[PDB]
Order: sequence, then structure tokens, then C-alpha cells
Amino acid sequence: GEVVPYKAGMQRGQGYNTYLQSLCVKDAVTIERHDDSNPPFKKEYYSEFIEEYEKIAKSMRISAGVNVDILNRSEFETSTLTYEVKVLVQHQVSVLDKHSFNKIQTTTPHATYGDRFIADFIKGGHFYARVSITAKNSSETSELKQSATQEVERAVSSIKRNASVKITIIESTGTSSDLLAVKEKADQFYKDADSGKHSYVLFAVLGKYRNLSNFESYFAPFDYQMASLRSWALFNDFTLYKAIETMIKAVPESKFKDGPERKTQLIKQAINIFETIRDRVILISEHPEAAKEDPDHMKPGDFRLEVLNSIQTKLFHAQSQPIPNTDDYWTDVILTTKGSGNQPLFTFPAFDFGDLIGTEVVSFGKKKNGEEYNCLIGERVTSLDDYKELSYFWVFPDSVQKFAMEMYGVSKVPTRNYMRVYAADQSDIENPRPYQRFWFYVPSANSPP
Amino acid sequence: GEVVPYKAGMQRGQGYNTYLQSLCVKDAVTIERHDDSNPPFKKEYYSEFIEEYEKIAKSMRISAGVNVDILNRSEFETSTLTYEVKVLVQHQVSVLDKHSFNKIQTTTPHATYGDRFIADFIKGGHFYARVSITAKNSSETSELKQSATQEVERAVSSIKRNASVKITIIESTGTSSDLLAVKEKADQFYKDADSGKHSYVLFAVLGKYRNLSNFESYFAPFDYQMASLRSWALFNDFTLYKAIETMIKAVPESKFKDGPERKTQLIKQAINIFETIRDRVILISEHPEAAKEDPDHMKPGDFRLEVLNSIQTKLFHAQSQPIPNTDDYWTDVILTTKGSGNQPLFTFPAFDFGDLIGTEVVSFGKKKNGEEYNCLIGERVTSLDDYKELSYFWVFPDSVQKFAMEMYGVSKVPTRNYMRVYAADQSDIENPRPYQRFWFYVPSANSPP
Amino acid sequence: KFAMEMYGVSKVPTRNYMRVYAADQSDIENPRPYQRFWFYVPSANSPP
Amino acid sequence: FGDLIGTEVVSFGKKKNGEEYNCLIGERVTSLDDYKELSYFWVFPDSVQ
Repeated sequence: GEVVPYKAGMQRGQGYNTYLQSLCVKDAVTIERHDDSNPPFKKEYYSEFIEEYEKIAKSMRISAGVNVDILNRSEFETSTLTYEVKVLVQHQVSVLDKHSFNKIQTTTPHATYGDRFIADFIKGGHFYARVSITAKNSSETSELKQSATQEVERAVSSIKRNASVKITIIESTGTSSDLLAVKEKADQFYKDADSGKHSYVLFAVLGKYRNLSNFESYFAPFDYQMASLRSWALFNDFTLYKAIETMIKAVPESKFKDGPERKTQLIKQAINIFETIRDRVILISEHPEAAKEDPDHMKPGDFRLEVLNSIQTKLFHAQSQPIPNTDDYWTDVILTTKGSGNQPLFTFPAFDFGDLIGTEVVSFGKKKNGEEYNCLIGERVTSLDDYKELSYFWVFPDSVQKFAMEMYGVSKVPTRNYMRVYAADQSDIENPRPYQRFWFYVPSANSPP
Repeated sequence: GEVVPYKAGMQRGQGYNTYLQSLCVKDAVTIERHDDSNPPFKKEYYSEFIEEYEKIAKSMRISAGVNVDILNRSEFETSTLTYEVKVLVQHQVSVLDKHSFNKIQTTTPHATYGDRFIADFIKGGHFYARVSITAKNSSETSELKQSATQEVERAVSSIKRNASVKITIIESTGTSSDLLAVKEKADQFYKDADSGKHSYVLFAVLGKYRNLSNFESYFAPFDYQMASLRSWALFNDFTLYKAIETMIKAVPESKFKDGPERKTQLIKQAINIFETIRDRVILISEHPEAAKEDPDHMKPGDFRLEVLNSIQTKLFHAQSQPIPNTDDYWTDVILTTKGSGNQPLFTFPAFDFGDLIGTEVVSFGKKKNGEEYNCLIGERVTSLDDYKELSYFWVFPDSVQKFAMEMYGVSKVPTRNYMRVYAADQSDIENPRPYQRFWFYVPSANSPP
Repeated sequence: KFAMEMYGVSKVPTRNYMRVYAADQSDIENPRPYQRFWFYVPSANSPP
Repeated sequence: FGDLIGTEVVSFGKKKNGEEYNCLIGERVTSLDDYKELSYFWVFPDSVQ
């Protein structure tokens, strides 16, 4: 605990609850700048100027000998210029400042002051440029034809058509011939740093209230290093529980098992237990010694299981299409519509809507311009043009505890797009067949409702 | 104890607990700068300007003698310029300053003041430049053909295509023709030092509170030289224990022997004994004479052993593939999948996941574009292109106390990629066979659970 | 419980013979050529 | 093993590109290229009481 990423609203000289990573009382510490001078700084400058692809190819074809003449010319020019710089400036914290501690009013000084204060801000800067000057593609051409009666033919002529200047400039600085223009700003940035105008807040340096001279032990600051280490299993469960609030809200009503009165008490059940872990965290602020007690709240895994159990599913009954000129070899099409003469493989619950994290879609790509069978995970037809979604449905690419244990694997024959989807094994993954795209797990019906 | 690497947040004139290497009260010592002048400095300047690879090769081929003509030209130019400088500036500590000691009222002056204070900061600077100007690769070429009826053919012409300017500049300085531009900054850096603007904090000089004139023996500072020497076996165990906290956290739940209730009490057991050694260190601060007492905490080795004992393993049963045109010679393939006609060699627990420090992976490289058998440790197929993965699994490259005692060695035949992996010996290392890549130890099943 | 009955639009490219029919959820899944749009009309079975 | 002051290593240099037998004290094969290692072991160049 010596640095922390900048968080907007930070005010120099304020408490910082290093465990909760929140912000605390402002102006507890007054820093007097005895000397007005920018701190020492460190500079970097990586620059590239890629070759000048200068290529002139020129033609001169003449033929004469009722006398005829031929005079043909050509001219091809190229010029690819590229540029790139990256300037990094990092300042330091001045060593000639005075730190003091001001007294505030709270019967709970621990929650007001916190643990550590923001002494000085680590400042810096950044630069990033790219110039892409495209070729000229000069195309000077010409033809002539003098037969004897007379004849002239000069209907051949063309000129350059190319000029691309792509410029990207990314800067983080402070207030006080395109290749060359970028260079001057890039070089001026180097020289500008020496003037010490590159004051952009990057990091904050933390200091302990004990080291303050003016601190006469207004309180006993906690040391959260061990408390944070012990209470890590709880911190992760916080992010997971917050994420699964959006699980319930995102999915619509028309795909809940119990119907109307399932959204609210699933939403309320998650938030009610979100309170239990949030107040446990707030309790650790008052009593870091309370980190010993084990959690007394339902696991995110068990509650997540409860979420998926109450979700309707689609019975994607894969069917083996029969194609002529095939013996003991079928064509597996995963379509929900019953077919005639197609052998059904298996009928299983599946997810026909997104908004359920941990799931990805397997959208078959059928050529509208042809008949090729494709199977792309998380890649719809919309990426390409004139293709058809035989079937799209989100699924779990990986297994889950006691829910998604049965397996499905995709295999394709390069010569002929006969979809070969079958119940694969951990060995099909270990030793993959040619053109085997992806494998996915589907929920097991053996789960108890 | 005279110098210490800079630690951000350091404030001139503050206590320093040399044993704990932490920071203590700020502004215990006030340093008055009687004279405003930068201290004497030492400069270095190492410079290289590599040759100018100037190479012109030019062609002039003519042939004439129904009269024909041939006129061929060429031109090849090269110019490789390289540059490099390294400027080091180191200041000194002024000898004409006054040091004083300010009183802070505390019941524990030892833990507040510490042992030594930060008198002056050793300042300096740095420079590092590299210019790589690539060749022009001028390619002037031409051809001509005059047959007698007439004929002209000039369809041969090309121009230079190369211009690379790689610039890297690394600077540590203070606030107040690319080859030549770098030189001016490099030379200006030399001249800039004379003005004494190269004030970058590098080292901190420590002073003893006893030598202060104003010190009337406010306390009796400890001498931690002997205490630190005695308590070194404990300091190492600290870093090891902190490292193995991430051991447990990194590895997932699905590869723990006891399952759910193994992560938390393995995590808690490590942190609980992390407290015991951290408080022992904090106790040495109050009582350095307490360095005599031997440790009363479990060894990192024994606790580490406990970590690996509770880890599931993979039974990589190596099998000898039979290849035609081989007598009494097989092909050992280390694959977990049972094969037909392949002789199994040994079946052993192994680690199929990283996140366990002290382990490295042996990822076979199988040519997807061919059939070559490869065996690269810590080097996957991803480095190359079109290389199927036979087997990858992390292992201990070295032995461990009473866990990893059985050996495996890799040998390969240059003429034919017949993987020759066998139970090697310590002498197989001493005298290695040709193309023998690596040897590794696998856990011994004889360990008592 | 209001709009449950379905209508679907289909058109023949060669001749513009409007082919609008009572489609199904599967007609959406596997659409015929030049089938433009499908829409639901209120069901008279709703109780007033 | 090193780490014992007052000791130096005698690392035989065997040509991997050939068969020459070499014996260099405190000079391993790493200084040169393609030299197999026969034996390396730190020893006292001088006597001790």
C-alpha cells in the first residue's frame, strides 16, 4: 500500500480507507509547498520512421518500320511513409515539503480519518502518434500511332490517384509535411517537459498518520494488511453477486419458469443477501479483528444455481438429414423443427436468449448464395453477407457444478460440409479431429428441481 | 547502513527503522541550507558511432553489333548508421549544512523516531540513446534495346526503398539529421549538468541521531546490526510465506483434494501463521535482544508440503507407440489417453494446471504441417505456427524434500523424431546423450497422506 | 392474452402474387424466399 | 558447489566439435562455444591448516 490509481474527485490531503478503497475526510493533512518548483522527472522517447517505399517503374516501347509507329509509356510510383512515437514522462514527489495533521470532530475517528492520507500526487504524461502516408500511385501512360494517308492515336493518359494521411495523436499533458508536423509536437513534447508543464495526475502516494509530527496519537490506526488478506473470499463474492443482479434484470419475463412472481423475489433475494455481505464489509471497518468469523451467507454458486434452475429451456432436438450418395453417414442438423426422414440424435433443454452471463451462441452459417453448412460460435451471419442462421442458441462453453455435465462437440468435413456434431468426450478435446470447431456442455436433466 | 534505495514518499529529515526498512516520523530533523548551491557532481560519457556502411555497386553492360543494342544499368546503395551514448551524473552531499533534532513527545520514542534519519538525498541523472538509420537501398536499374524497322525497350526502372530511424531515449533529469539531434541533447546533457539542474533523487544518506549536537540523549537508539544478522532465517521465511498465499488463491477449486472446505482453512492457516512471524518482527522492534529466541512457527517447507499433498493429480500414463521398421525400438508418447498396441511405461500423478510456483510445463510440439515429434519445456506451440499439441502438463524441474524423488528424462534422435523419454538418473545429467533436452522429477507415491 | 393469432407475408419473385397466410413460429425459424414480415392480430377470445 | 570462499573450480573443457581434452581452472566452457563439460568441482588451490 504505497500507490493507488487516480480516482476522480480526489483532493490532496484526505483520508483513505485502504481496505474499502474508498475516500475519507478531506483536508485532514495540510501540505505547505515551501519551494515553488516542479519535481524531478523521467523521460522516455521511442520513435520509428518506417522506410520510404519509393518505386518508379517506367516503360518505353517503340516500334516502326506504309510506315507505322508505336510509342507507349508508363509510370508507376509508390511512397509509403509511416511514423510512430511514444513519449512517457513521470515526475517524482518533492522531498522538501512539510506535512501536518488537523483535528476533526467524530466519536468514530477511525471511519472518518481512515488509515492513510494522500500526501502528494505522482504526475506524468503520455504521447502516441501514428502517421500513415500512402503512395502517390502515379500512373503516367501514353500511346501513339502514326500510320503513313495519315493517322494519330493518343487516347491513353492517366495520373496519380492516392493520398492517405492517417494521423492519431493521444496526449496527456498540462496547461502552461504532416510527418514533420507530428515530429515537432513530438520533439516539442520532449523539450516541453524540461519546462515542467507536464503535470497530469497519474498515481497517489499514501502516507501513514503515525509518521506525522503533529500527530499526538489522536487515535490508533488499524493495520488492514492481514484483515484484507483474510477477507478475500468475501471480496470476490461481492463482485459476483453484483454481476448476477443484472442476470435477473436483463432476462425477460416470458422465459421464467414460475412466471410473474419470480422476477421480484429472485431480484429481492439477491439484493437482500447483497446487504448481508456489504454490511459485513462495513463491519470489518469498525472491527478488523472480526475477519476471523466465517461467512454466514449463501454461496454465489448455490444462489447462481437457483437462478438457472428457474429458467425455461428450448428442446433443440438435433436431427440427422439424409443426403443421397451416403452410406452409414448422415448429416446432423441442429434444428428445433421436426424433419421428415431425419434421424433425431438427442433432445435437450437449451437457452434461446442471451443476457445470461457465462453463455455463448452457436449460430450455424448457411450460405444463402450456396449450400455450405457452417458452425460459428459467437459469430453470427451478420459478420458476412448472404448467409443464414440455421440455428442460434446460447450455451455454456464450460461445465458448471451439477448443472451442465453432458457434452456436445462440433466436427466438420473439409471436402463436404456435412455437419458432424456428436456427443464428444474430454478426449475429443485432448485429441481433436481435423476441422473440429468447438465443444459445449448442455444442462443435465438429472438435476433435482 | 549508509545508503538506501529511494522509496516514494520519502521526506527529508525523517526517521528510518533500518531493520524493518520502513519509514518513521517525518520532520524529526531540520536541515538548514546555509548556502544555496548545488553540490559537486561526477560525470560520465560513453559514446559510440558505428561505421557508415556505404556500399555503391553499379553496373554498365553494353552490347551491339540488323544491328542490335543492349544498355543495362544497376545501382545498389547501403548506409547503416548506428549511435549510442550513456551519460551518468552523480552529485554529492554538501558539507556546509547544519543538522538539528526536534522533540516529539511519545511514550515509545523508539518506534516513532527509529534509528537513523534522512539527512541528504544523493542526486543524479541518466541518459541512454540509440539511433539506427537503415540503408537507402537505392536500386537504379535500366535496360535498352535498339534493333535496327526499329525497336525500343526501356521497361526497367526502380528506386530506393529503405529508411528506418529507430530512436530510444531514456532520461532522468530535473527541471530548470536525427543522428545530430540526438547528439545535441546528449552533448547538451553534459553541458546541462554544469549548470547543476540534474537533481534526480537516487539514494538517501543515513545519519545517526547521536551525532546531532541538539541531541541531549532523548533516548537510547538500538544498534540493529547484530539483531538483523541473527534474524535472517526469519526474514526469508516471510517472503516465502507471502508468496505461497498466492499459491492457494491462484489454483481453482476443481483441483483440490478435499473440495470446498480446503481453500479457506488452507488460506486461513497460511495467514494465521503469517501473523505469528509478522508480530515476531514487530516484537524485534521493541526488543532486539529477543533475537536469541528460536522460531516457534511451522516451517515454510513443512507447510508447503501440506499445500501440495492436498492437490489432485493427473495420471499421465506414457505409452510406447509402435512404428513399422523398428525392432526392439519403440516410440514413447506421453499421452493420457489409452492407446492400442502402445506399451505403457509408467503411470504417475502429475500437475495439469499452472499457478503452482516451482513448476514448469513440458509441451510436446507436433508439426501440424508434418509429423515431427518435439518436446519443449516452458515453450508451447504458440511461439511457432502450425504445431499440434500432444501433451502439456506442469512439473517440478527439480526435486523437493520427500515429495518429488522419481525422475524422468527426455532424449530425441536427430535423424528420426522418435521421442525417447525414460527414467533417467543423476549420472544421465552428468554425462548427457546427444539431443537430450530436459529432465524432470515427478511426485513419489510413497509419500504418506 | 390479446394478440396471439398470427399473419405472415410471402411473395413470389417471378410474379407479384401476394401470398399472405397464417404463419407459425417455425415459419419464422425457417423463412421462405421473399417472405417479408409477420405480424400478430388480436384474438377475439379475449373476455370483454 | 561454490559459495565457499577460498575455493576454485577445475572445469574440464571437452570439444563438442571434436574430442580435445582440456582442463581449465575457474574457466568454464561458457567462455568458448561448443565445449562439452566433463567435470567441474570447486577445490582449494592452496593448503589449509
